[PDB]
Amino acid sequence: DADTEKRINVGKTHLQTLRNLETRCHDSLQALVVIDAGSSSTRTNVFLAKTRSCPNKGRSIDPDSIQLIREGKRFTGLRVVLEEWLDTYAGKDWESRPVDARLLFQYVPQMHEGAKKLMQLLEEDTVAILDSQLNEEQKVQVKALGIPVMLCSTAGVRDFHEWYRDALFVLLRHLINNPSPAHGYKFFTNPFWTRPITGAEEGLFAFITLNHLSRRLGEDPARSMIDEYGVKHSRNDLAGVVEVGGASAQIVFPLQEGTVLPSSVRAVNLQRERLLPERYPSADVVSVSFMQLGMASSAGLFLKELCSNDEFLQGGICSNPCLFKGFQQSCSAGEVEVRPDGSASVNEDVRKNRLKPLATYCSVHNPEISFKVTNEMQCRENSIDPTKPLAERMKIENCSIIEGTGNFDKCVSQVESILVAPKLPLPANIEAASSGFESVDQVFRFASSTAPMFITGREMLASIDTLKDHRLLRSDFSGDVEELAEAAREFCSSEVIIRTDGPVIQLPGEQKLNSLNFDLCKTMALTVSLLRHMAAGENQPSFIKWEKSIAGPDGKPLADLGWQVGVILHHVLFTEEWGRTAYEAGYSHNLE
Amino acid sequence: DTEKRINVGKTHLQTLRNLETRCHDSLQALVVIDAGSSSTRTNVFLAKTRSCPNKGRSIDPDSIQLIREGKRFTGLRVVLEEWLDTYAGKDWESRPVDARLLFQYVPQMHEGAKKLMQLLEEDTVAILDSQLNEEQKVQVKALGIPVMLCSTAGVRDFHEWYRDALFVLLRHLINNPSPAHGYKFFTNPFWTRPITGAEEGLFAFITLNHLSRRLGEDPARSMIDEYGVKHSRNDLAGVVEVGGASAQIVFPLQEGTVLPSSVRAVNLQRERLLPERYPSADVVSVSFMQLGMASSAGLFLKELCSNDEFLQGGICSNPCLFKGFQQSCSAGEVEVRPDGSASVNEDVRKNRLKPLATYCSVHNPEISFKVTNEMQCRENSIDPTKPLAERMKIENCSIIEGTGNFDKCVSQVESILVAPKLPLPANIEAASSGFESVDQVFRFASSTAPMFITGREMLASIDTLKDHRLLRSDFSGDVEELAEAAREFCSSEVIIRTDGPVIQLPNARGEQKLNSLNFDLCKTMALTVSLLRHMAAGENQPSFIKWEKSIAGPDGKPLADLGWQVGVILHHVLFTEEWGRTAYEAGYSHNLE
Repeated sequence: DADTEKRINVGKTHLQTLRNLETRCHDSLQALVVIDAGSSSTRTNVFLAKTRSCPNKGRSIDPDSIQLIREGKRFTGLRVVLEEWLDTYAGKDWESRPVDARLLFQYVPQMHEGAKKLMQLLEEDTVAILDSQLNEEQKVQVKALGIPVMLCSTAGVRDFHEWYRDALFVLLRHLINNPSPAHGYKFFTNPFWTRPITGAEEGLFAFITLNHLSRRLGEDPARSMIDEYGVKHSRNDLAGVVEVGGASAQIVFPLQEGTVLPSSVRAVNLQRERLLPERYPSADVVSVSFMQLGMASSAGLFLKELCSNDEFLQGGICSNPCLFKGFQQSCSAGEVEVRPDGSASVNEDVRKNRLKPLATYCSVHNPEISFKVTNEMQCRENSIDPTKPLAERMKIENCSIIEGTGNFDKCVSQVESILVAPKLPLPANIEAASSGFESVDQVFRFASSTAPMFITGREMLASIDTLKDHRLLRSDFSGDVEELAEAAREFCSSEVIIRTDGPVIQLPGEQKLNSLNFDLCKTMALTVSLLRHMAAGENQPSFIKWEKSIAGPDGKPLADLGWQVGVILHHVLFTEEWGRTAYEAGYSHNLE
Repeated sequence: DTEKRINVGKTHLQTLRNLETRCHDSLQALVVIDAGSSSTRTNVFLAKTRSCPNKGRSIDPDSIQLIREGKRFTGLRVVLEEWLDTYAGKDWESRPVDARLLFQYVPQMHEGAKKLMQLLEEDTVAILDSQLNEEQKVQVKALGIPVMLCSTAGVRDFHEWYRDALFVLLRHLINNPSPAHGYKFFTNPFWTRPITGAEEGLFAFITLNHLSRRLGEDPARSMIDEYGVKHSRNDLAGVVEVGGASAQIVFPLQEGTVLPSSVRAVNLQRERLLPERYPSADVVSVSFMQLGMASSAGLFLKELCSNDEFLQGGICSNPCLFKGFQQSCSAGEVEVRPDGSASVNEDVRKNRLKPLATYCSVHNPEISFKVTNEMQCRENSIDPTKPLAERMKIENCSIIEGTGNFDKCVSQVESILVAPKLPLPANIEAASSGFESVDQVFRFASSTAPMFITGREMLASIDTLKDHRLLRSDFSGDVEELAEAAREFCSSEVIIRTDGPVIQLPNARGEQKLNSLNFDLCKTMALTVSLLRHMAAGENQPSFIKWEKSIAGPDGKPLADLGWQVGVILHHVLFTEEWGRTAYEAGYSHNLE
């Protein structure tokens, strides 16, 4: 009777609810797009993040909620877009002739059409990921909030000549800012999100990714501590990274205990360089990227420098100590396909030749060689005469066949003189040199850290994994130099036998030979050499780890290692700036 | 008329109400210590600060005025090298030194630095005491005195870690002034630091445009368009600055200048040089080491007198020196004596090749690990494997004789300094921005931007010619007019008169006194011709080429000098909130026990 006063308390509660709802923060799902404009392809990366809008606080992204939903299809790389445009508008073999770059300004719309074909494929792919991975309720939130796009180019067009690349970016941004209105997804960009990223930045962003995913980087009490003097330190040591991609290799490490460096070495403070907001703990990080050290890049330059040395090249046969006994290939830097019959199919197509980028850079018709002897000498010391036409620039002279000798020690010594410690810097490395480091050997010589290191890159990992699979390395392997050189010496001493089931690697113990592993021994020599240079440093890393991925809260990786998560964080963490660019201006800045 | 007496009382209330509502102006002192190649000298400035209720305190940028540039004390290079002489031992330039061992002498480096800082402090205080009245001292003393000690070309190429450890010591000394005087000096790692050659040039570019009223944020100097973009009312001007050890070339790019990927231009706002409320500009800024007055004089004699075309029988034939002029074959400091004779100082520290020969050493990691740098040293006739004494020596040379051949002078300045085969040593900064040399600057980038030429000798070049009427008052930068004039003056004869030595002009054009400052002035006339030719070769031409000793400030007299000093102040003071936090909130009180 007087117990139906619960009705009174129901009405008061309906009011109380309605008021909490109008005073609290509200969470909403946002999609973010990072377009990886790499050396071998242009690829979309679709992320999902949780946003929160608070009364009198605006809207912000929860950094720990960032997750990769899908990395899409491998489309045309930017170098191919640009070189196809030059092929049609400057004429064929523009690589071997002087070109009047001014005259190319009359072909900007034609470049726009070239760029349009690629962007339509990427948008189509991005929208399919978004349509297939999201429910209807999620799509409402993602479609309403707008979709920030971050297209960044790396090593592939980093060394591109003249004004062409920077003009392409202008076209790419206009293309992104005008998506099809049909799908409903509001993609948008600006010159801060869509731009070429320097090697040092590519390196800094992969360092931010690693530390974020591994929970070493944070500003909350769980990941950091404020001392009695108001300085915020991270609870766990920030880890450094070595990433070996398709065309370049990055070496990034934080400097421990506020170390004193030589004046020539340029370290970067995360706060002063506006990489990380002031609320995050401070760090002085060494970040250096080497062109010609990526997987495809180093393979073309290694063959060309090795097979130009009379200790290796004799009577038409180049003896390659980095290749297996029984392995044989055509004397070229062209893409290798290991056929089912055991034979090595060397691709003749100039675009697919691994020396094409270097030979394109190394031309007297490129103002960067034409006006600078230092750059010409760098080319010539890597056996590329810039005066010769493109076809002979990439040709291995007086060489018909390359024969594998499977001698790991000779491979290590060759990787050392050619790639790790060359007499002159490898071509197109002014960024590294300006930082104080001409080569890899100089890195751990001038700067060293006790910071733990993570080695990344497909082939960097396959080097260690293969040796672990054959029980040549312990599963707990932690970077022991002698233990790796002994394992690789054994694996690399293997004979290639051609059987009914194809080419096999025989171990005294067997695995099949293929296009991914035929030259894995070169990467093992690169790892050995790098560990040796790391072990000679004044300060040695606390540990070294090879990780394919980093597990998230649910024992499953939230996102991939690389620069993509880092580039997002570098924008989203600057709360005031992100709110104005992504939400205040937003996609509506494009209403026309 | 009691209605009048009540109005006096209402007036008394209004006056006090106005006072607690209005903004209040107060005087502040700002110190810029120029740690240059030749010396370390103070620069005392005054500015008007203004505090407004609920708005804090700020400096009126236009009120910035130089009171005095102080005495020329020891350069940071000398302090560091003197320290190395004592703790790494004598002749460390010719033997390997373990740099790790030198950390045990860090307190001793603090003592060396303390001697210099105390001389600069006594000079700064004497300058203030002499200019300020008793009311002005009270405001200046209460407010705190920001100090900006910046190092340029002299220690830009200093080896190992030495210079950066020195900076940490320097800031500690500045943050602990003599309490006796009452001037509350203070610094931080943002104000006191080595400045790059690019920063050095950008700061000089800011000073020119600030003082000349070209750079502004208000309606008088700027204009906001229908698309909300703020434009400069007048074209911003570029600067060519020639110092003691380096030379800077700075010019804004006029949209849309075609830039290659290799050429890295600076956006003022994006690069946090100027606040966002200021008009945007994309600026090419490049500095060249060995192009300064002293460093280029040393390098020039080395390369010229190691050339078979000029060196024969122990006589080096110098086309840049006057006919009848003679000196001993060394890059030492020249003193022109009353008896016509030239006295060359043989002290190693006074030698103008010392900084280059010190950089160019097989025991310097920048040479021993980098063939690139070793070859730049060798291309300039310096063998880094040799002792310092033979690295500074012009081999098989006793006498340098002047030939007064202007065209031959131009030819050699072009070859050695302007367009050398390899970049001149210690120029990784220039090369990283896309430029190996001065010639490449106007080739890869050029602007229609008006250009101003600055430097002691740069000005004397044009002035000397005008004085003997070989150039017009209206000389606008004509290469052929200048090359004609300089050819006549440079073919002058050295005549010894009762009053002293004289530079006698041909065809009875007159004469002038011969001294230690003008004996090699033709080298700079040749450098000017060379620079104007490269500038004229550009796709875009500077609207005008001007030479200025100083910029006339409001009320006739100049408010400050040309150089990077005003610019570094503005680089800090213009960022309102951040300057308020650093200057006024934390202030000299950050230093309290």
